[PDB]
Amino acid sequence: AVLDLDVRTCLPCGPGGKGRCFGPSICCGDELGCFVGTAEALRCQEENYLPSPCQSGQKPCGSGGRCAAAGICCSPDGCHEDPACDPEAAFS
Amino acid sequence: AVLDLDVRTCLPCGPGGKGRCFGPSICCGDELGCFVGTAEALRCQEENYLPSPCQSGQKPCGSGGRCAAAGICCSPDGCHEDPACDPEAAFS
Repeated sequence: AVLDLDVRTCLPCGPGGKGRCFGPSICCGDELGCFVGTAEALRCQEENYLPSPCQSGQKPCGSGGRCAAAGICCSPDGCHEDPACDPEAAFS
Repeated sequence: AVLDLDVRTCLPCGPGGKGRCFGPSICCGDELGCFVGTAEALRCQEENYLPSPCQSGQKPCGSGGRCAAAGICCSPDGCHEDPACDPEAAFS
């Protein structure tokens, strides 16, 4: 719960729908990271009907990318490595 | 075989090792696209022992990223959407 908005509807993607959809070909979960354009994010096509993200790691690093998943600074265009979420990006 | 280098050893990753390893947390295959930092690219850690890529899509678009997989312009840092490989990036 709580996303600096109102209601986090964390679009379920990946194997069993555990990941979250961030963009057209970009889906990143907590411990599933980001599948940048894959069969798992194919279901993200319905993210066009949802103009509200799900919280999201407030790690805007790189050329404008926030930490969307462990060790990956993704933005509304691509994905980028980021030392902030690199260490067992999760705490071990 | 085409190897504008010498020998394509296409590091097998993803489900059954069909994808290829491009970087530490970035693995993109032909029809598997790119898992930017995932359990599937975790095996890419051994890509440090291999300083030779595998061919790779010669489509350096974006801020220096080549087409590593359908509709994804990835570079030696991150991944980016690219209209060049967007259309059934493959030919249908």
